Order: sequence, then structure tokens, then C-alpha cells
Amino acid sequence: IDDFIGSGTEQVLLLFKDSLNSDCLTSFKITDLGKINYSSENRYLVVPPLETGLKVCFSSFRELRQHLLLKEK
Amino acid sequence: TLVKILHHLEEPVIFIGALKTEPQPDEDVHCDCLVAFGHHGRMLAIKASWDESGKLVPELREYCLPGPVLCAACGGGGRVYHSTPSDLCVVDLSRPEEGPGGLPPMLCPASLNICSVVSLSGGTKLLALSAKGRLMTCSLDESAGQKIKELLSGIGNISERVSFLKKAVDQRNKALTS
Amino acid sequence: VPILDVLSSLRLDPNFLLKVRQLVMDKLSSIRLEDLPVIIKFILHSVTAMDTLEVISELREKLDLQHCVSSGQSCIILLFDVIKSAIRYEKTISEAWIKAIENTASVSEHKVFDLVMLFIIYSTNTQTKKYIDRVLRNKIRSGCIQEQLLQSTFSVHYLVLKDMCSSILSLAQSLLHSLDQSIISFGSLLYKYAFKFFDTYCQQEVVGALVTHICSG
Amino acid sequence: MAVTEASLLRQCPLLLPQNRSKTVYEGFISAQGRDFHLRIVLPEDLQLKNARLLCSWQLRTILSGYHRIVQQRMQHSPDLMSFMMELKMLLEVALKNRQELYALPPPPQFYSSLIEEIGTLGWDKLVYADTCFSTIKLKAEDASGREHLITLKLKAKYPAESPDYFVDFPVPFCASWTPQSSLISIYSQFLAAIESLKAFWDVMDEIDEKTWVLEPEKPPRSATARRIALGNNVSINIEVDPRHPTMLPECFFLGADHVVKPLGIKLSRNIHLWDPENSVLQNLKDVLEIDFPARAILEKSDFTMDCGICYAYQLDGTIPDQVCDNSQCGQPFHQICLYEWLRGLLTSRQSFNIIFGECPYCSKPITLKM
Ligand SMILES: [Zn+2]
Ligand SMILES: [Zn+2]
Repeated sequence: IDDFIGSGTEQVLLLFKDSLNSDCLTSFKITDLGKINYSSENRYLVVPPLETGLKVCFSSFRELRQHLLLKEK
Repeated sequence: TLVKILHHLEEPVIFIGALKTEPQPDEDVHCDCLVAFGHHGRMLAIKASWDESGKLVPELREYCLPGPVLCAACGGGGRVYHSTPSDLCVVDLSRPEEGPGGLPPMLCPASLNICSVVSLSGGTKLLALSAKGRLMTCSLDESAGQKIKELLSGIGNISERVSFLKKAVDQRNKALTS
Repeated sequence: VPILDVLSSLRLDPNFLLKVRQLVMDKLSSIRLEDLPVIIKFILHSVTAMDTLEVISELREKLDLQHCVSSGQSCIILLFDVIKSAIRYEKTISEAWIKAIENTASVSEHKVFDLVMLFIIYSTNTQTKKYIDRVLRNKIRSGCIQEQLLQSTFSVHYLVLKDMCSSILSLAQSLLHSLDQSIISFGSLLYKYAFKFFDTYCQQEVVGALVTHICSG
Repeated sequence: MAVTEASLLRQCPLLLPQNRSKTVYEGFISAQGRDFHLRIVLPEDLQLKNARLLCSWQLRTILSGYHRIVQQRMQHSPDLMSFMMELKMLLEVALKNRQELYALPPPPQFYSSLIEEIGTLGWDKLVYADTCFSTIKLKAEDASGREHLITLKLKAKYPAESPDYFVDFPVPFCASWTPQSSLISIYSQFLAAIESLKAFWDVMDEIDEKTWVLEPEKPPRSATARRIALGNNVSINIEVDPRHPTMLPECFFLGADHVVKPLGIKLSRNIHLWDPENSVLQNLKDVLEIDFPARAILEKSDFTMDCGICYAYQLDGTIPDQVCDNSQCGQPFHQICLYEWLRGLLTSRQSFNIIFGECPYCSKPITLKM
């Protein structure tokens, strides 16, 4: 596991079965499980909206916690 | 041989800085805006408007962006780079100032102790430390079936707490008339 | 307006129309801006050979044009057009209208409308031009007409007049040829504002008329 | 109430006394469903000429701009009742002006139903969504296959209110918004508005393809007025009814007083032969009795079509239109350059809205109508 890409985030590396060759580094498989899958669009349009919405109403939640504690005091 | 509080944020302070908002080379550029930070994500922006009175007026903002903020710094062009425990994210400001404090990430892990430098070469390149203890340098310019799962996970997280805060409202309207 | 169209459509006696006419004339400042013109259109269709004087009098009493404030311009314009059409496609409206502002003699509280309509009538049918001159000289000498009048007249309603600027000059010509300094001063202000607000051709005609006055006069 | 043992409750139920003497009030103040902290300490007497008043730093930031009005009103007010009433009115106007600080959606209403409505419309009409999920753009197709996009702005809770819709085509788009109206409801409304002016596009795309179209360069769908080149340094312009597009649009020529002259003379005696059933281009080719230079050189500079005063094409978008009534010159000019030149000239005599004078190149009579 590492950022073998140098894109910032970790990815995974997999090695398959030295029966292939008497040599390493063959039959690899790299992936993030996001868009990233290396080996040997309407769906990809709507994620940022969701990922905003979560933290948005999370901020709402925290604000209203503050609200709660306030009138309790 | 006096000291003056200005605003008094209410959470622990981490970062303070300045910007030349509306930056429209020279080392010392006359900073226009001011920025201050909290720990639990309370940010403060200050501007001079000199509007609505025919006199000099301060224009303030108090934003609340998510995540317990770990560290941040200012990028040239009125930008700010800040590290949550999830990801590194950015906020540009230069437009007077923005009403909502939106922010994208940049697909990089939870860093801390960010320090930005300007190229003016091309674009912006900077330095940082990973939370795991690794130094890095940055240079800057099926799935819908999983997406629906993501949507509904977030909806389920939020609606519970919305109901909880309505329970608070009920407690409160009641205790008030008591 | 629908009511009025329908009343034009149905089989009626006219004595009722008169009642309704008076009714709207009361309810005449108390109308919104837009329809106003068509109401007046109705009225001026509805009018006859004889009632004309009185209705106009009431009208001339009830129209203000300082009250109507893209806040009054388009509609005013359209109004004037309408009136313009009315007094084009019949004559006696004008003689009655003149009579009405002419016999408004005791009134030193003259309103904007009057001059504007005078210009207009001067621009249109011409047999009465000498009548108009005559009457306008007479109210001027009487001092009932004065200059802050003309000031606010050209400060607002000019747009109406641009397309009849030639009328103003043909008048001012007959104003300066007379005696009685106040008349001559009036004609001056005419030439002045005409050169002031209007366009190049106007300006040119101004200069060209003044020069004539100089050399010949 | 008239008395402030009940009116104080009715108007600031959130604002209540601590001290035995009703001198220390604390609590909250409501504003747009936001309860702001407040502590307010009167003197021994109920005089507001002194009235200590601290708040949240939230509130002091929001009232940066009115602390002088506070100093005024604390001392000028007759009663705490009217004081606080005016205060709340003030707070509302403050946030009304600072209304750029306001949005939060409810997920299970919003983030649930919205993708069901997207699947209802079609994921392939989906051209864009915003990282806020604030903006979303969608595609509609004319039956020819012209893409008409449209943008939509979504509130916290969308179907409760209209979204803000922004469309390209010229006529005022009306979207009959009920809460029963959804994305596909407004989409059908979008189509019905498209299908009203469909046959307009069928002539417009034809004109776009065929002839030397001039000056709605890259014409959008909004464009109802067009301009076409013909002959040489003579251009026509058109403006078409979207509702009766094959009906005769109102038109005129730009160019020479000897080239534009017999063009209108033919048009006058062949307009009666206008058969609106054909295409517009086809009707023209017989009405004018000519072929177009059908992009015959389009946008290739042979120095023919140039101002001769400013030596430029598209001077502020202004086209070389005014020409000489001369076989030997045929020098085309703009409006503004020719105007300013014949302005200073001594022989340049001015009628109503005409300037006469000599062509700059050939010194022959040339007429300019503004
Ligand atoms: Zn030019
Ligand atoms: Zn020439």
C-alpha cells in the first residue's frame, strides 16, 4: 500500500502468482477502488453535490448543538 | 513604559493571516482582507467596505466550515489551504466578499503543518507533511449504484440529528413559558 | 374597459351612458395608468355635438399630468397619440377645447396640459392658427401664462413635442414680430429651449431663424 | 398586551428577568427563526437613557453598522417595548440586506427525491450538476436535433418553491409552478415552449447553413434577427416571427443607392408571389430572382469589404454598409466614421436627419441618413 502514483493518496498494489515468470513485478494490479484501476459519465457527474450536502447539514447539526447548550445554560 | 480584544472567537485559535483580496513581482503586496481560524472550524474574515454611510465601514464575516481544523495557510490570489482530518481543502475568496464559504478538496490525505510558497514561474507549488510523518511537495494547475448508497447513507446520518434538534426546540418553547 | 366595450355593444338608452360617463369622470383620477388612454378613447368616441363643451371642461379640470409618475412615459405618449387621432378624425373637438382653455380666464391656476394641447392643435389643422396666436397673445398680456410654466413644460413633456418642433418656431416667429416685451421674452424662451433640448436640425433652424430676425427685423 | 407583564412575553417571550427587581433581563431575541443571546441591565429606574446592553459577538458583528443607531434609540425610546420592536425590525432589515449568508437543505426530502426525478427525466438529459447541488443544467432536443440547454437553481427544499430557471430562447419562458409540477413537468413545459417556435428553427438552421450569414455571428437560439450578405458590399437584414416564421419577415437592405435600388424594385413586384409554404431561402431566391453567394468567399479578406475611413471591418460590430452611388469608387464606409468626417466639412449641409457631402475618395455626392 502506498501512493505509488504520486497523486497524494494511498493506493493498493497486488502481485499475482510467480508461476507466471521466474521474475518479479509482473502480473501486477494497482487500484484505489475509486476511478483508479491499473493492470497488465452520468454516474461520474453527481458526486460533489452529495459530498457537499453531508458536511453542509453536519455544520447545521453542530450549530444547533451550540444552540441547544446555550438555552440549557 | 491598552491591549484591545477585537472580536473574541469562542473556540481555540490555530491560524491567523492576511490576503490581498481583489488582487487585480513584488514581495510585500498591500493585504486587503484579514483571516483568523478556530479549531472546530470557525473562520473569521474581515474587510473594509466604506459603504452605506459615506464613511469607512468594516464588513465582517463569521464562517463555520466543517472538520476540526488542524492547520492552514494563505495562497496567493486570495486563497487558503487548510487541512482537515479527512483531506486537504481550499477556499478562494477574491471577487464585496463571498456570502457562503464553499470549498473543494484536492485528493490528498489529512496533512498538518502546511506551509505554502509562491512560484510566479506554471502556477502554485507548495510543501507539506503527512499525518503519518512523511514529507511531500505538491504542484497545482457501477459508480452511480455506489453513489445512491452514498446519498442515502448521508440522508440517514442527517435526518436523525434534525429530529434530535427539533426535540430540543420542543424542550425550549416549553421551558420558556414555564 | 370590458364593461365599456360591452356597453357599446348592447341595446341601450344614452341617458344611462351619460350617468356612467359622469361616474367615470369622477372615477378618473382614481384609475391606474395603463388603461387610462382607452377610457379617454371611449369618452371621446362617446361625446357628441353639444355635451362636448362641459365634458371637456370637467376633463380639462381633472387631468393633471404632474400626477402620472418607465413610470408614466409610454402611456402618456400613447395618450397623446390617442388624442391626436381623435382631433385629427374630427374637428369640433379642437374649437371646443380652445374655447374651454380660452374662457378659463379667471384661472391664474393654469396647468401644464393647456400649452401642450395648444402646440398640438397648432401643429394639426391650421385654419385656426390665427385664433391660437390671438388667444395666446391675450393670456400672455393678461399674465395668466408665464415662464416657469414653460420651464416645467419643456423639462418633462418635450418628447411629445420633438416631432412638432417646426410648430414652435412658426409660432415664435409671429411672437417676436409683436410689441409688449413679455411676448417677445416668451418667443425668446421658445427659441432657447428649442435649441436646448432638441436635435441638430432644430438647433440649426433656431440659429437660422434668429439671424433672419436680426438682419431683417 | 397594553401592559408589559404580558406584552413583554407576547413580543419577546424569549426575553425574561433574572433579578428580583425587574432590572436584569436576559434571554434571547428571535429573528428569522434565529434566537440570538442577549443580556440587558437597566438602571434602578426604568429609564433607557442608561441601559447596559451586551450581546453575542455574533450579534455585535451583525450590528457593526448600527451601534450609533443603538446609542440613538436607547436614549430616544419612550419604552423598552417599542425599543425592542424597532430593534427586531432593524435586525430583519440587516439580515435582509446580508441575505447572501443563507442556505441549508433537508436531505431526505431533497437528496432522496431529486435523483428519482433525474431518473424520471433521463440521465442523458443530465449535462451538469453543481458541487453545491445548487445549480443543475439539462438538455432538450428540437425534433431536428438542436440542443437547447437550460439552467435551474435549487433551494434548500426544492419542490416547495419554484427553482430559478434560466433559458436561452428569446420569448419570456413561463413555467407554471405547482408543487405537483416536477422536473419532467417543467421539461414538458420546456418542450411545449420549444415546439411553439419549432418551425422557426427549421428556417433558421437552413439560413445558417446556406447563405453568407453576416452578423449574428454564431447565432444563438435567442436570435430572431439575422443578416445576410449578397452581391458585393450589399447586405440584407431580416427579423422573423417565431410564431409565423415562413410568413414574410420585415427586412431591408444595406448598401448602395444603385445596388439596393432595383433590389427593392424586384421585391415590390414579387412579394405578392411570396408562397409561405416553401422555405424562406427558396422563396427569396425567386422573389429577389437571384442566388446568394452561399458562403461564396465567407470571411476571406480581399480588401473589398472595408470602411475606407477606419479601414476596418466590424467597427464596434458596425458593418461597412454606407457606400458610394458611383461605379468607379464603390468604396463602402461605416456610419460613425462617415458621419464624423461629413460633420466638420463646410459643404456638408444637414437636412432633418440627413448629411450630404462628397465621398472622401471620388468627391461625388453621397447621402448619409442617421
Ligand atoms: Zn469605420
Ligand atoms: Zn466614392
